[PDB]
Amino acid sequence: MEPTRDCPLFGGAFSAILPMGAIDVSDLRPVPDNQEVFCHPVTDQSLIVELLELQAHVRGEAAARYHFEDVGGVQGARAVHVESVQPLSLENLALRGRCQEAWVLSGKQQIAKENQQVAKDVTLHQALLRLPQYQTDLLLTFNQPPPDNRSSLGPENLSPAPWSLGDFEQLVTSLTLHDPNIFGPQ
Repeated sequence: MEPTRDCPLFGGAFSAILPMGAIDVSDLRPVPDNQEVFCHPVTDQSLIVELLELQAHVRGEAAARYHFEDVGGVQGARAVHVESVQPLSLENLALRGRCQEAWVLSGKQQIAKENQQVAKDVTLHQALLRLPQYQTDLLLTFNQPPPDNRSSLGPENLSPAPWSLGDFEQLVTSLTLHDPNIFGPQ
């Protein structure tokens, strides 16, 4: 079964898909409408969506690395590698409204603490999206545990299973444009 629930955003300008389980942390802390931070208790995952403006001319694969260095470079993270990148074409847009382009860059960094002795690898799945509506750059952030479960391979016939790209792909499609309420004077 592949359900879908478009949640009203900005009065109905953007439609975000994400069934039960994904709750906004805005109730726990202040979060401007420009961005959205959802979380899943079942898998203990984290989903963040922040809106940005096209700076100079950094978009696509370049936008990913450019913004990556600003995230994994300005805030800790001393050792970061690159696993691969998946190009997001127009077909990737569920509603398939109007999308100039889209790219995906996955990887992990070594975020050291004040002690600079401890280390923890966190799988970061980000997707760079750019729209010509007004030179925008939507950033996506996915936090998941790195694939290296030794000895125990996780529950087999008990508790929920770990989310995969299937969920990430759905989050990217969470920007379906049905009613262009944010096109005119809005």
